[PDB]
Amino acid sequence: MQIFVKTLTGKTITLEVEPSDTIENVKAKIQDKEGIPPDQQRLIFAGKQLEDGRTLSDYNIQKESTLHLVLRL
Amino acid sequence: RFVWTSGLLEINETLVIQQRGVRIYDGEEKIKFDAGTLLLSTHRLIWRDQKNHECCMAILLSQIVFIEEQAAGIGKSAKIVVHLHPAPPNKEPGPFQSSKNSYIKLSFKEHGQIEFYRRLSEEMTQRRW
Repeated sequence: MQIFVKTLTGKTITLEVEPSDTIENVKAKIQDKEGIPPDQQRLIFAGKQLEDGRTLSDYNIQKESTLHLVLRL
Repeated sequence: RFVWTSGLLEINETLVIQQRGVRIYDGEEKIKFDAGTLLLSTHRLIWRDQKNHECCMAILLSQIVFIEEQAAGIGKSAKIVVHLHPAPPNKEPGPFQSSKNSYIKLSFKEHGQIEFYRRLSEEMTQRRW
């Protein structure tokens, strides 16, 4: 399953995930593909920040959905 | 990121909250700049300078990615930090957008930040536009 992450450079990142993947684990994949350390990442879907412990299904994030990365200040 | 506006509200646009005494900083600045009345409507955040001139300036709420509060230390009241979706383009310049930073900061010099932060949150959640 492919999901997208838009960052504020305008770049779209494509990730390979399954609905059972925790947000922690998604953040790890971003560090793999982009170099950004998990601890500076924040992930937004709908308009609300996503919790580390929980899953993509828990938030109902399906095939082709878009999260938004926003770094910590 | 801000565009000119007359200040009037469009047909199905309602005023939610307004506040005097708000300054808008750019990214990590700490003296630019502006000082004035902030309006939140159902569709837009509108700024309007103290004694006019000019202004008004507004951004669409759909342009807001995320918001958060940031402490002033042992002061009185937090800054609201607003993260904006980027523009584009349009081919040629460019240069690199990574060395530019992409949020604005609202400071509330005459208070009312908590109330504003709450209203902004609810407008972000409800997306009434």
